[PDB]
Amino acid sequence: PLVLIGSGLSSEQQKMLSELAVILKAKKYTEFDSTVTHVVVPGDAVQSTLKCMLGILNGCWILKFEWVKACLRRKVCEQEEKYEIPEGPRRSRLNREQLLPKLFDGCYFYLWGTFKHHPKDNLIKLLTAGGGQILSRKPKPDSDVTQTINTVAYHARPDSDQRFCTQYIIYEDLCNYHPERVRQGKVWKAPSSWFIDCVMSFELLPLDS
Repeated sequence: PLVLIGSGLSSEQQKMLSELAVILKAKKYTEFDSTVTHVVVPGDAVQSTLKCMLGILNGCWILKFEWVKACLRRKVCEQEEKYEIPEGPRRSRLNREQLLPKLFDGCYFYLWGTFKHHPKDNLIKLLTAGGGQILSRKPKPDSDVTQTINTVAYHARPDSDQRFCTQYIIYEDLCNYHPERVRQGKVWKAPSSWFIDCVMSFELLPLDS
């Protein structure tokens, strides 16, 4: 059961996607949800949008619009792999096909302070879609909740500190804040750009190394 959505597509391109969905006996959404299977972008790059990033975290096909043109011209569902955006999207799709944990499984996040460039609610949607859990109180390395969390992060290397230091205080960068150190106890301080870069590459990126 296919469910198509466009991200960054022109009006003409959206019309073609709608026409393709009919031919494929698929649905075409305009709002993302977890039943989406195919996200179509206009060119060779993942768009830096909530839809594309939710598509990555769901393991969707992220495909160049040439796939749509080829499907309509040849009147078949062309094989997705030839049109897939490489790196993050493919790594995530393969991750989902192998039934592996989501990118931020085992990780906990506290969204600290003001967010002007990345609406906080978008970060919450993303980290939740990626298997992360929200902390409602700021972690203090010397406190009750943060000393009792003992999860592991599947997408960290087993020998890295991110394997077992799985709590993240997220702050908005480009706002003149620089933590003295990136980690205190089990708690990292990470900029919102780190979070975005993780999703776009489908990697739990290091904050030190």
